[PDB]
This record gives sequence, C-alpha cells and structure tokens, in this order.
Amino acid sequence: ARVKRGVVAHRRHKKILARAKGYYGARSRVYRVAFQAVIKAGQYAYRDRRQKKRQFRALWIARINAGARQNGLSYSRMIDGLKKAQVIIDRRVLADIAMHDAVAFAALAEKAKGALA
Amino acid sequence: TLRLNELAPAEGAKREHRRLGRGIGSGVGKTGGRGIKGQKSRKSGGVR
Amino acid sequence: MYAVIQSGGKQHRVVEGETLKVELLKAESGATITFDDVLMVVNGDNIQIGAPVVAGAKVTAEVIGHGRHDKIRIIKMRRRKHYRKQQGHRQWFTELKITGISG
Amino acid sequence: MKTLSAKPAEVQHDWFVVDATGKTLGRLATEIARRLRGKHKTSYTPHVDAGDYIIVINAEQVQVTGNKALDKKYYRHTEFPGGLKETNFEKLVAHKPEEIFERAVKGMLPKGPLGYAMIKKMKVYAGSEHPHAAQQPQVLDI
Amino acid sequence: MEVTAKLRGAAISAQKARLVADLIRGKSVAHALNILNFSNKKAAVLVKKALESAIANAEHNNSLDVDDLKVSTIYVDEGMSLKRIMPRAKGRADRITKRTCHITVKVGV
RNA sequence: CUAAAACUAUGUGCCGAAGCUGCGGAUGUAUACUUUGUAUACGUGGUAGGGGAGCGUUCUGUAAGCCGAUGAAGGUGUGUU
RNA sequence: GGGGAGUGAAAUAGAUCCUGAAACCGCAUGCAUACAAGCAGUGGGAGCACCUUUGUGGUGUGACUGCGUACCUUUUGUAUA
Ligand SMILES: [Mg+2]
Ligand SMILES: [Mg+2]
Ligand SMILES: [Mg+2]
Ligand SMILES: [Mg+2]
Ligand SMILES: [Mg+2]
Ligand SMILES: [Mg+2]
Ligand SMILES: [Mg+2]
Ligand SMILES: [Mg+2]
Ligand SMILES: [Mg+2]
Ligand SMILES: [Mg+2]
Ligand SMILES: [Mg+2]
Ligand SMILES: [Mg+2]
Ligand SMILES: [Mg+2]
Ligand SMILES: [Mg+2]
Ligand SMILES: [Mg+2]
Ligand SMILES: [Mg+2]
Ligand SMILES: [Mg+2]
Ligand SMILES: [Mg+2]
Ligand SMILES: [Mg+2]
Repeated sequence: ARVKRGVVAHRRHKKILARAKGYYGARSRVYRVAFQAVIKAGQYAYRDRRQKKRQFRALWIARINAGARQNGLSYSRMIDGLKKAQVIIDRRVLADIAMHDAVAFAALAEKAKGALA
Repeated sequence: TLRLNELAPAEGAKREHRRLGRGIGSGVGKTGGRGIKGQKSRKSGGVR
Repeated sequence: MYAVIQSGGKQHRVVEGETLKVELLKAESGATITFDDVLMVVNGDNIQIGAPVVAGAKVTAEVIGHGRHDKIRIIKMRRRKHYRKQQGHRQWFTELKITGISG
Repeated sequence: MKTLSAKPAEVQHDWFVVDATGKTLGRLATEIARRLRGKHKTSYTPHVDAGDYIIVINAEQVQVTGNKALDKKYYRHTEFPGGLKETNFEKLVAHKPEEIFERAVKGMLPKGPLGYAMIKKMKVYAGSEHPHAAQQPQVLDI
Repeated sequence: MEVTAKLRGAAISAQKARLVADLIRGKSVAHALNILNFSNKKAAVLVKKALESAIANAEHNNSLDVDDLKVSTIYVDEGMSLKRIMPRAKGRADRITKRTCHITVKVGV
C-alpha cells in the first residue's frame, strides 16, 4: 500500500496561499513565507477583536465631551448628572445624538444640570 | 442484517495504534513522548 | 421617528420601516414583538426622556427571520513553545423590521 | 445604526485670530492645538482633519514665568560631527517669534502626515497686522 | 483583427531584446522599420525580421493595406537554455547558461 | 508647567483590563426525572507528559453492484456547509 | 522560425508532440503611488473604477488612522548581533 503525497499536499499549499492574496512579494507567492503571514494575521485579528471595543468607547466619550462642553458642562459632570437622574442611555446612543441632533442633546444636558442642582 | 456489508465488532474491542511524530494536534508530535536530550531519548535508550 | 429601544443587552435608535439585526430571539419568523421599555422618543422639538422609561410608549416590530453572520477564524499560537490551536465561529441573529412608534 | 465618520468633503474649517499679548506660552499652546485638531466639534474623528484655522498676532509679546526667559534653551543639530547649536528663549523671541510657537504647538500634536497637515492651519505673525483680511477671521478670546 | 508573426528560438536573451521591443511598441509600421533599420543593436535585426514577416502575413493572407497598419502588440518571452561548463582557477568549474528568446509581433490597423 | 500641570492634607466626580455584570453560542464532570432529554451546579491559560475522540490518503472484501463519451480521474476558478 | 491552405473527432494532438501544477519571467486593463521613516499585517475608514439593483448590495484598489520587533531549535532567559 504505497501512498503518494501529491494531491493532498498540493491542496493544502493551495488553500494556505489563497488566504494570502494582497500581501507583498514572497508573502503572496512562497508557501514558507505566506504560512507565517497567515498565522500572524490570525493572531493580530484575535487581539484586535478585543481592542475594537476600547477604541469605539474612546471615540464616543470624546464626542460626548465635545457636545457637553457646548452646553456648559464637562463629560464627567454630565455623566454623573445623568446617572443621578436615572437616565440609562448608553454612550453609543449619546454620541449619535450629539453628532446628529443638537436639540435633543441640549435637552439631555439640561436634564443632567437639573439633576445636579 | 447478515451480509459481509453489515458485520461490526463489539464496542470497545479495537483501538487505533499510537503514531508518534505526526504534527502538533496529535499530542505525540515533535519528540514523541521521549523528553529532551537524554540517554533515554536516544535510539535504543533504556539501560539494562 | 427616532425612538430608543433595548434588545440583546444593547441599545438601538430606530425609525419606522427600519430593518435591523439583533441577538437571537425565541420568537417565530412571522410573529410580531413589542418593546414597551422605551428610553426616549423625539418627534421634533418634542422630546420625551425616560427616567428610566417613557411611560406610555410602544414600539412594534416584525420578525423577518433568523440567520448567521459570516465565518470568523480564531487562531491561538505560542512561539517557540510547540502550541497551536484553531477554531471557527458564526454568530446567530434575528432580523426585525420596525412597524410603529407610538410616543 | 452605527457610528459614522466625518467626511473630509463635508468638513468646514473656520478662521479665527487670537492675540498673544501677555499670555503664558504653554497654556495658550494647548488651546491652539485642541482647536487645530478639532476636539471641540461633535464630528471629531481621529483620522480626519476637522479642525479650524488660527491666526496668532503679536507673537513677540508672549510670556514665560519664573526664570525661563534666560534659562530655557532651544537646541538644534546640523548632523555634522560637532554641530549642536544652542539658543535662548529671549534671543529667539526678539529674532524669530514664529519658531517658538512652531515648536511649542507642534510638540503637542500627532506625528505623521495628518499632524503635518494640521500645523499648516496655524499662521503666526510678530506684529499687530496679518494679511488674511479676505478670509474674515473671528476674534477668539482664548 | 491582428495578424501575428512568431520568431521562436532567437539566440539572444530576452532582457536584451526587450529594450528594442520597447522602442517600437505602438508605432506606425514605417516608423518602426526606420528605427530598426538604423540601429546598432543586434536584437534589431531579429525584431525587424519578425516585423517584416508580420507585414507580409497581413498583406498576403488577410489582404490589408500597409500604410494604415500599426505595431499594436509585441512581447518577448524566454526560451530554453543551453547548459555549458567553464573551467575556473584551482580546479573549480562554473555553469554557463546560454539563453534564448521568443519574439511575438502583432500588426493591426 | 510657577496662587502649578510640583509638594502636603481633605472632598466630590470621572477614566481605566481579556477582572466582574448583561445578552447569544459551544463544551467537561456530577446530580434529578424521562428511562439517551433537558434542566441545575461547578468548571473549560498551558511546556515536558498522561488520557479521550476524530478527518483525510493508498490498497482488499461487499462489487459481474453503482456512477461515467449526454464526459472519469487530474488541473484551474466560483459559491456554499 | 512562422502565417495561410489541407488531414483528422481533436493541431495551445505538429514531432522538445497525452494531461500540463509551482517556483521564476513578460504583455494588457483598473485603482494606488514622487513632504514621507521600521517583521509590511491587523482593527477602522474616505475616494475612485466596474457590475448590478432602485441596495443598510457584489467585485478590485486603498488616501488617512490606533496597535504591532519573522519562524524553528536550544535555554534561567532570545527581535536578538
Ligand atoms: Mg503537551
Ligand atoms: Mg531535540
Ligand atoms: Mg538536560
Ligand atoms: Mg530524560
Ligand atoms: Mg588544472
Ligand atoms: Mg465609571
Ligand atoms: Mg472591557
Ligand atoms: Mg472571564
Ligand atoms: Mg452565557
Ligand atoms: Mg485547556
Ligand atoms: Mg479560565
Ligand atoms: Mg488545450
Ligand atoms: Mg502537451
Ligand atoms: Mg503626496
Ligand atoms: Mg525606511
Ligand atoms: Mg547556549
Ligand atoms: Mg546561556
Ligand atoms: Mg521579548
Ligand atoms: Mg540584523
């Protein structure tokens, strides 16, 4: 039962090289280099699934800060005031309202201010 | 139910042989259960 | 008409006719669900903010179906330690369409 | 729904003039850099230049506290075997006030193509007069 | 419609012939013939042979007019090498590859 | 950076991890009743190493069967599980 | 050496002649690229081009941006120069 390694080996190399399209030089042509390139890409993607949620929350907090400082507060005091008024809108929606609807955001800032005083 | 097509052995009577040196996912890959760098890691390694 | 609703542990800002994906639901494809824990309603210089809920506000939606997102590949590796591991993932979702917002 | 980025084609930069007579240098530089980057706008996007233009006038009337007018050193290297060059704050302010704001503000910005493109919107003049009267700047009381 | 001519097995390397092929790509047939006529390069002779053959094929088998023709396509490919041995100093031996090319011309209006 | 953007003392907020909570999914062990089906609970970072379960490859029987010139194996793309 | 003609079911079956992979080397089209510093990806993300529908679609490219020093072996310990 002599077994030849021609078809399965060729298909494995082919599948690894099909996942390396767009890479530069030997990284999309040479199996040894493309294999390390695909593994490192998977590692990077695993770590950036975690980092994406931090980056987006930082962006929401910055936009809410910009919106609150036009209404007379800092981010800290608006978030504290909204928590003291039992408003539970999260930051993803607050940043949306800051970026698209200035009147409703002024209403929210007034509610927070009233809660603080 | 009686054909050369339809005869199976009892459950738990056959096992696959253990195969060393066939990749990472097997658990018996690189060194094949022998450790690192001793007399017992050599070929014909046991002492009398 | 811009209401704010809760679903699947997250919050959404919806209008009428909008189609959106949320986490998997137990409801049946073709049924009708109703969100009656509404957080804010804006109808144009008329703004109802819930503390934490707007009292008599309703949002109705229809279940179009259930599906899976595209495949994600998880790869764990430890360099110089003889350790590699791989996995696949597809996440489930329910597709809703917004029918009415009461206010 | 999702978080949208600002489109560069929809961005609108505005023009402001700020007077520097009798002002601490770094406490002005932080405000200038914050306006140059666009952090005061609710459409702020870290990969988009949504900032504003700033004009500084009377750049030779800016101040430092303590003993820094005589003791703060500015350095340069020409990349020749002994080409380190040294100057003062007070020698450099009566002779090149544009470079003091250049350094103070550029140190407070990102370091890459978008940071190079933001510093272009700062215009520093030693005297009371600027040439950009056609752009209609506003008086920003920083 | 393009009319083809092939010159397979030219005894020159493709890198040397590509320089002359870059000079006449996309030009009128008479201008390219002039360029090839007044060249001091060795690849110019082979490229002129292939171009003359393509013009003759276009006018004989396809019956086209010549003042309207153009060098629409031209490219050079590699052929098979000849392996030889060169004795070096102190008993060492080097391998010499003698290279070949294929010229392809396509003439069209 | 100088009545600080330093130091000491006090207070009120906020930011901040793959920690914890929320929502969806998989899996190990043990238990409870059907009597094999789900709940409940605790767990699920890993080198050397031990245990368990699988995919694919060539060949023999099943096979004088089944598919194939209305196009097999092989090669090259696309879609999907 | 080729282009017609002709044979043949087939001539990128034409004698280096079944099938004809990869490394390597050209020609053509689309997009990007000559003020910007590093394992070349990854998470975002504008614009353009081509398909298509009256799209919160598909395909190619990727300005700008956060993070980020290959693999194996041997070691107390390696981006390791
Ligand atoms: Mg192990
Ligand atoms: Mg060893
Ligand atoms: Mg040892
Ligand atoms: Mg040992
Ligand atoms: Mg000799
Ligand atoms: Mg907090
Ligand atoms: Mg977190
Ligand atoms: Mg956890
Ligand atoms: Mg859970
Ligand atoms: Mg484990
Ligand atoms: Mg754990
Ligand atoms: Mg063929
Ligand atoms: Mg052949
Ligand atoms: Mg440029
Ligand atoms: Mg460089
Ligand atoms: Mg050593
Ligand atoms: Mg040592
Ligand atoms: Mg290290
Ligand atoms: Mg080196």
